Amino acid sequence: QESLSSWIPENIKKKECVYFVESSKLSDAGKVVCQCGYTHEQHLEEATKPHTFQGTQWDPKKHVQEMPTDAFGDIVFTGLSQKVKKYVRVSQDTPSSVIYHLMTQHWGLDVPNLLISVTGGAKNFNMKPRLKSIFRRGLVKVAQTTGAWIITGGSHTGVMKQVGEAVRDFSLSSSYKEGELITIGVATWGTVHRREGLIHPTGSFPAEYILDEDGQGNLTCLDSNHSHFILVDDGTHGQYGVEIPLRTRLEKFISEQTKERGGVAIKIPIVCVVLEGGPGTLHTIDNATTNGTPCVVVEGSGRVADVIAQVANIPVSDITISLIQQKLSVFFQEMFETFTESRIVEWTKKIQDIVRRRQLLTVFREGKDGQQDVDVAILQALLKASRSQDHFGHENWDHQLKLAVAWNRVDIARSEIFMDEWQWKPSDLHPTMTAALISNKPEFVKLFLENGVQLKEFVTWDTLLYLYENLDPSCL
Amino acid sequence: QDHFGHENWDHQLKLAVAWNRVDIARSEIFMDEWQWKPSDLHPTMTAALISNKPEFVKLFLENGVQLKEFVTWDTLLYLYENLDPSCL
Amino acid sequence: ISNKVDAMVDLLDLDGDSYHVNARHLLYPNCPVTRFPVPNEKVPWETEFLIYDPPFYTAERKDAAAMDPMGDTLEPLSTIQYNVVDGLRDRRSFHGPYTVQAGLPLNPMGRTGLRGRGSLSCFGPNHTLYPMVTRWRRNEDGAICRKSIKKMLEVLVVKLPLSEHWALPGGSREPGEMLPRKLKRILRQEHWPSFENLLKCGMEVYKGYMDDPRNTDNAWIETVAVSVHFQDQNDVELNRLNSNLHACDSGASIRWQVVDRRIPLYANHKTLLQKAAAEFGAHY
Amino acid sequence: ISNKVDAMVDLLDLDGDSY
Ligand SMILES: Nc1ncnc2c1nc(Br)n2[C@H](O)[C@H](O)[C@H](O)CCOP(=O)(O)OP(=O)(O)OC[C@@H]1O[C@@H](O)[C@@H](O)[C@@H]1O
Ligand SMILES: Nc1ncnc2c1nc(Br)n2[C@H](O)[C@H](O)[C@H](O)CCOP(=O)(O)OP(=O)(O)OC[C@@H]1O[C@@H](O)[C@@H](O)[C@@H]1O
Repeated sequence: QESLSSWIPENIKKKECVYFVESSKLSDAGKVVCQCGYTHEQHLEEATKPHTFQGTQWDPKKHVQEMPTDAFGDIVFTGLSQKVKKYVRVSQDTPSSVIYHLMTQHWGLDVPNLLISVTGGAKNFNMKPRLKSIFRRGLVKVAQTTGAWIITGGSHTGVMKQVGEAVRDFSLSSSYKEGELITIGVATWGTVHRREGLIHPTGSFPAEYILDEDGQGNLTCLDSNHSHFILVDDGTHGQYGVEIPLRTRLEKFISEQTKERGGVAIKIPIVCVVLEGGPGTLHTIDNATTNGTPCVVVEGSGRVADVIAQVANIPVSDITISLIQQKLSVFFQEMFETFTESRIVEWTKKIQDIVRRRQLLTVFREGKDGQQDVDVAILQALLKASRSQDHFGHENWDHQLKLAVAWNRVDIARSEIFMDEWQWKPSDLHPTMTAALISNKPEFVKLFLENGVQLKEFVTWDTLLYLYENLDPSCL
Repeated sequence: QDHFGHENWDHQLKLAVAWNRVDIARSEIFMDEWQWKPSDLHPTMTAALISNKPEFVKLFLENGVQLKEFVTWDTLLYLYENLDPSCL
Repeated sequence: ISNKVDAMVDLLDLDGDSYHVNARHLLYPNCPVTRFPVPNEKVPWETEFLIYDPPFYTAERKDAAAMDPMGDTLEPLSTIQYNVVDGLRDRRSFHGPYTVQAGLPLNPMGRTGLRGRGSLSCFGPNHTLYPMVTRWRRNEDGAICRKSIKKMLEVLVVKLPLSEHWALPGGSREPGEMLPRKLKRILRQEHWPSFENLLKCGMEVYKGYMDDPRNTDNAWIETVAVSVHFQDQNDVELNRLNSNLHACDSGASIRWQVVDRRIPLYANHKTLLQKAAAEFGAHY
Repeated sequence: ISNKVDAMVDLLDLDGDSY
């Protein structure tokens, strides 16, 4: 709390609208709203000055200014639980290295073995109890047994509301390590209901927040079940397209990072899941899939996800544009008349690509086939895409085994890894056997010793010296 | 039935607490109709405590009512007035 | 184990016509005689029907109606100018030229099941207008409030204690020149309502036949819906109505209301509000 | 016995163009 309040404002900075454009459009009995949309007669609430040369109109570049952030601390959501949750306020141009350093060192989070991403539509939706319990149990189990980050949105409506709901469901029992399902949230600062009770310079420590639904306009309220929030600035009042670019950049930079524990190094795997999105999910799914993320679309209660599920295993290019139009004309009653003849083309092309690559794309099949606890389905799709990656020198085998040992699920190791891909001379399992012994994993050492590694070998002078160096650093 | 001011929620919960079936409360009432700020369950929490209903007090305390609050001077005075009328 | 096996034993052991409806209910309100049952199949007049024998509906006091007191049509004293104005008693209907037979005006919607004087004042159609004041319900900031689907409309409604139901401030237009005075004399002032009549120029939502429980085969009710809307809440007609209140003379309170599916109103009196929902993109 | 009955409860509950 002493070295944290220092490492925030003089490196992280916030955007503001210096220039004083008047109101071209006045909306909802307000004249203070001027283009960007903050208060005061000018565009923003800053000093009413000519602001250098009085060039007509403003440019999101010429007239957006970056100054040090003044809002940060530990948000407490009134009487709705006493947990104290961190929050910071950032802008467009902050390199992902700064946020990663803050989140790993200053905030106290640990580097995850998996980055599960939750992106979905924001129109409120209601779904059947069976699929509801399946999703909750699967998400909580896969995100608790691997110590993964659950980065998602910070709103209180939609899929992110569902994941807040699932985190609450976990905290209901909380058999051990209740505060371990850390869920960083990403949302726009410019659209928050009670955000004026958070602007306090040089430390807004326990700044109480009040949430009130059906008291806003189009703006959004914060959630109460998440663990961390990162809010982005643009010096704008009612836009929703600023969190997605930064979130994609940060999520890409996270997977670049490598975790090295026990002597085996892996780059953090990165998975995506979607639930009934809208127009922007066909951004996020494409943007994720082109990179190589195992996007996992779920069949059931879907405006967009159900479309991929329906057109999923039907082979590529066997679908016509008119066929896609008639597919879309049976699911979108509210706006079935406001769909332009060009809106079909974008969706046709993107569905074409996504469904064309079925190695990366994976359909859940809620209850038909593969209807497990979702955790193993996500892990199975992730290892499918990892198997689909490039490998020249028998590297897929070792990488998949290293990743399985990095997690703590032996069922995956025996039912996907150790059953298939041939070869695996017993000397090959030695490097990961060391990590299994070091991290105290008895199930994996039993399995490896079953496959053929002999305790008569593998205990070398060098190996013993290595093991004694990495002895448990809490021992007499 | 008719309801203008979020009365259906409170009425259904009051009726469920009036009966002694928690399955109905969790599978019809407490699962649906949204909203239900944890302060809303306070009036029926008093009746649940007074009538010695441990299942309903567990369920309410699960939903968010904090024992740190809801014990007010007025509430405590009310509870002591309605103490079990068969006690030493 | 014993508890787990029991549920498993249980598991193994277990394995639209749009015709008027309210006007067709039995037990005519506050009338000891019951109306003859007419099914939806034969409700229209043109449809085949062979068992027609309804008791002649008789109002408690048909003489004081100031219209034809003829509950029974033995003496056709009434001279109704069909499709024309007859002076004090209107004989012009918004629906249009209806079928006339034996001197008794036939209900255009169909056979309600009871023919006679009815609770309606005048023999034949009775005209009315139902005014409604609609504004967008506002939060603390004053912006339009959102539900999940669409806006909220804020509508003022008035109930009297005896009705045990809520209704719009509308009544039978006894004066031909100035309807609003008799329509809402217990609401405004008649001076503030003279000002309201000067301001009575709004938007026409619905006009046509109305489904009402009093509708006999002779007398029916058709309504006119005017909706005045407020764009801003800073000033103007809102404060004009706030200062334009003499409802404290008698009756119950006059109150603003939200537009919802479970809002307490008469069964088909709220169909006018439901139609008004399309006026400004309302969520029901 | 308790472990054997659980999986059994689970079992009963579950049941190209070239351009
Ligand atoms: N927290 C919110 N985020 C995005 N929009 C929001 C949010 N709150 C509200 Br209020 N709205 C508004 O509704 C938008 O104007 C929608 O158009 C309205 C309908 O919602 P949807 O159309 O169903 O969903 P998308 O438009 O596709 O946006 C998916 C995004 O992309 C992901 O990366 C995630 O950052 C988001 O979920
Ligand atoms: N949508 C409705 N509109 C008017 N009446 C209705 C409606 N639905 C029903 Br069902 N009714 C019946 O009338 C009720 O059963 C009452 O028993 C009847 C009157 O008793 P009230 O309820 O006390 O008074 P209102 O209903 O509020 O209005 C009546 C006015 O007063 C009279 O002189 C008449 O000239 C005016 O129509």
